[PDB]
Amino acid sequence: TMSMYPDFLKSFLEHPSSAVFELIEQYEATCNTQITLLKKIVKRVTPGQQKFSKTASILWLLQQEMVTWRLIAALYRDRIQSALEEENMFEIAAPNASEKTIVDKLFQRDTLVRQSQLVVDWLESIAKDEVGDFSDNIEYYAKSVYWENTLHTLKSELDPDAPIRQKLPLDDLDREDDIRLLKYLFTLIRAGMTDEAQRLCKRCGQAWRAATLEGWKLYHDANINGGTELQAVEGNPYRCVWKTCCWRMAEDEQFNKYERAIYATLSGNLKQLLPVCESWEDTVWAHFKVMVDSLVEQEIRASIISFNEANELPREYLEANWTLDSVFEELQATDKKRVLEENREHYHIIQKFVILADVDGLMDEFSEWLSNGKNLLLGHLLRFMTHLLLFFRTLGLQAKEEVSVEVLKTYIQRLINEKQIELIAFY
Amino acid sequence: CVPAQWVHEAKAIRSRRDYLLKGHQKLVTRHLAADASFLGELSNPEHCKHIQLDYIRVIDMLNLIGCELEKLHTKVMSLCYTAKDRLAQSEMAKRVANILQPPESMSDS
Amino acid sequence: IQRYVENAQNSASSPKSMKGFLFARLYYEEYELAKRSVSSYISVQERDPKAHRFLGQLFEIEGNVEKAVGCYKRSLELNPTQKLTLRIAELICTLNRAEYWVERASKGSPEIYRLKEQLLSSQWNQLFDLIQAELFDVYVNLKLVDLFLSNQRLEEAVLHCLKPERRAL
Amino acid sequence: LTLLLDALPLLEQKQVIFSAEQTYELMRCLEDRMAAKIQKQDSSIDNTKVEMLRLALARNLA
Amino acid sequence: LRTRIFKHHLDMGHNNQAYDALTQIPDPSRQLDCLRQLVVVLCERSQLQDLVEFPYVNLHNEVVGIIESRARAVDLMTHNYYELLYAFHIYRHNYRKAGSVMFEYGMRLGREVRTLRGLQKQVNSYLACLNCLRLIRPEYAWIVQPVSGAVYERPGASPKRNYDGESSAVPSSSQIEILELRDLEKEYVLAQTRLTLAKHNP
Amino acid sequence: AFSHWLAHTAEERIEEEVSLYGPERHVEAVFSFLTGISDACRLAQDHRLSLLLSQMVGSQEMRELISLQLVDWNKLQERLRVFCLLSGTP
Repeated sequence: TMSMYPDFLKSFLEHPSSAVFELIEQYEATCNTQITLLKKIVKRVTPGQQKFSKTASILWLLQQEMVTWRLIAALYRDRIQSALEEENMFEIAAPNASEKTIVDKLFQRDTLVRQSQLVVDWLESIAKDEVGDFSDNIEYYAKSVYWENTLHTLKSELDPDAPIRQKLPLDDLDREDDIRLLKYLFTLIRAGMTDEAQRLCKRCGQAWRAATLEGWKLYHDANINGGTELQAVEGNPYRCVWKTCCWRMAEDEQFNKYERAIYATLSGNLKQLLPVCESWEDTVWAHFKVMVDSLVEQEIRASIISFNEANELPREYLEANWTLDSVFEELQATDKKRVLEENREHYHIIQKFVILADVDGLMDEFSEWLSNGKNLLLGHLLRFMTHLLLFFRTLGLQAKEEVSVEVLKTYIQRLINEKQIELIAFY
Repeated sequence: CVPAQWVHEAKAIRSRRDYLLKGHQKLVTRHLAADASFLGELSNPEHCKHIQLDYIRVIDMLNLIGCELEKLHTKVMSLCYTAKDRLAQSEMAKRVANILQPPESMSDS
Repeated sequence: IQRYVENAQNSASSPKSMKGFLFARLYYEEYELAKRSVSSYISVQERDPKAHRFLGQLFEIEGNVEKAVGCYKRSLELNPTQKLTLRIAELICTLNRAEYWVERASKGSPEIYRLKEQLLSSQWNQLFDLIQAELFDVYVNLKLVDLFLSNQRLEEAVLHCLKPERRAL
Repeated sequence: LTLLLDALPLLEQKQVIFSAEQTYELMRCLEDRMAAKIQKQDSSIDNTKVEMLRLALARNLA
Repeated sequence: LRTRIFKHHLDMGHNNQAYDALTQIPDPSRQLDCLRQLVVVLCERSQLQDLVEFPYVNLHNEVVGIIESRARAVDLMTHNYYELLYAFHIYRHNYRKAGSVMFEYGMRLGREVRTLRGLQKQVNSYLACLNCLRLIRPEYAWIVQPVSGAVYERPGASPKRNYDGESSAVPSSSQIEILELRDLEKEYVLAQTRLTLAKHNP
Repeated sequence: AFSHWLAHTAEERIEEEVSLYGPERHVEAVFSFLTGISDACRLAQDHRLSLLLSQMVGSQEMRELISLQLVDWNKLQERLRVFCLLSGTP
């Protein structure tokens, strides 16, 4: 595993002969392979299992290195590549164009909001799903029909509205079974696994819950909205009513905690008990989702797309949007007024800096820590900044030459210590 | 006892049994609401600054006293109880002072 | 698009900044009339960065820098989305608070460092330093040595003209 | 009670004074009955009562 | 000429019925004091039905400042009980909040001079305050001093926070809403018990 | 033009009638407010049903899906009638 310095610098050897972007993609892949070796093969029994978990956490640093390279690649590919330069055709619209064409336009025109979406797509890519068929969440929740226990045992109407309508009905077993469903649908919604959430809602027998998921999509008619001509019309033309109805349904108690939370994620609002177990990536996702859902609605309002009748609960919804900067600052604080331990992590601070777009600010600032005798403790962090700077200058002439020399010099000194003579000498 | 920053921890526990400054050495907002004295409030504001609720801090600064934005923030604070009513009255008084004025009139409206 | 302006006219009659703004959008798709519509919409309420900039651009080119400050000041302090910046600082410079605004603007924006120096030049050693700071590009180095010439620094200027001059030729 | 209010309106309720105090007691009794066991309508009666008080004030001014 | 018009109009009192001319003085400039002294002489003429109908024509911003200035003058401690009721009618037109506070101020003065036959009047005053509270159900209103001549500010109703315990020595009698109204109800029950004990003596 | 026209026609009849209906009891009314949407939803405030109700006035191919699926679910086990309306073939 000492031959890890080879794999990154081997990705360097191919790059004088070839092209820039595959270097970052290979850095994602190289770190990904290294996660697996450290992670595998480790067996934990009793007390050691904890030791194995600690080992995984250390590798966990390599996992974080893979996720960070993926994010770096995704954002720089949007920012530098010709994907931000195109005809304004997506934004050429008329009042008769549907609310969906208006969202397609907003995402094309607003690069800043679209960058938030690329971060969301990344956070969804690295989400933890519970298992279907190898955990009690869905394997043991394979009940043939919905509310079989409450139907078979008394203790009037099958519909989900019957227990919101009146007190006590549901059997404890059916509530326990619903907890597993909604938790698993909720993990899938966080993972962006919307199609799987719909497939499960249909197969579990929950056609009503499936219908709520369908109301994500805005109305598109292919006939009127010729830009994205599909074949059938799709989505719901009163999305604001649907958003408010979903928000109201989220607030209502006597529903499961996981259900209220899916409705909160759909409404672009926060949830409460489920966020107690929300990690940094998970909290970043929920808060960016609020920012996207508020921004889209404000553009829809400014365009005059929304109808006054659909405004059932304006007073209950946050009209304001926070900036990406405030998103990270609020997420960075702990609930107990401490620096968040996850935010303070050396590679997580970089993820945020790549999202803000001030990458080069930390690259100069980090180099100052080397002269001040800091960073040396984390063996990965010194390497990371080296490869990251090398990648920045190849894609765009960016980081200061002074910083490149200081970072490369300290990195080459390490190659002699690790005795990587052919590569260290070259650096 | 061997030096550690355990003095604040012990002092805080004693206060709970029977204060805010000792804790410093949501709740702060509640304290401000109770204190809808002035020097103590200033000290609390300084502590908040050291900690840095930002909107609440801005409101406190306004009370101690771009302008339109500040007025909007004050309105938001008013939007979000007898103590609350008193705070609203104080905000109205502040608006009157500001008027003493089209923006002020709008705030009054 | 004519049906769309009928439904806009009717809505306005019924009650409506977003109608009046929409009319402006239709106009963008008879500029004086559109500008008038934008002005009315702005008066009714404050909405979208595209509203604020269409009115503020109309007033800016009408020469009415007091109306353009009014829009852009409300669009900043309302908190909808201010990043007008040119007309505000420029307006302050024309007027001859302003220093604070300049500092805020400064907080690698070149023309902004330039307008800042010129404000300081209406409100000598500090001025000389300003040029030295900017210079730390041949034409930078050349205006730097020319205004050193003005302040009276013959020894420094000939070294820092010649240094440039055989960095460029 | 509604009939009494109508009579006061016909009269203008100059001297009722006690009745407004009396009316409050009746309202309290109604609340007690509710506790033992139309809100808009109840508000209207209060408004009608206020008119009598205003008339009494006018009489005092006279 | 205009300073003569004030002096001359005041002395006659009869031509000082010129309300639209009264309203035409505050709108140009801060000569509100001319309206304040002149409308007092019109109150001395004392045709309150007609007199109060003309401040419907006068602008409400001016009417609030003139009627509040008049209401502070109504705290004259006069036997003119009606001036409080006509102030209550102007408060009825506005937010109504101050009519309740003016009633407690008038109750306090009526308690201070003498007792006994004032008990039945205090019952009527409790009925008036209870009716005024029912009219103004969601909104709060604060008292300052026991009437006009105020040298206290507004301590509020949300500053229940102390400092050290020496800053909780403020009288805290700004918050004379629903809680003190329940204490006035206790005063009424004490009066009822005293009267029932008094009826069992002969 | 016809929609609103139809409403006005079925007015007074749905007017004072549905009035009492509400100020009375019980179900069905939920269906009757749908014949009259946002005020009916606000009065009703069944969170999942509320989101499906906003698809009414939508001619979208939502019909069939929700239609058959909900019916099947009920078979396996004032709500079926709402689904019949969103099927578009009531």
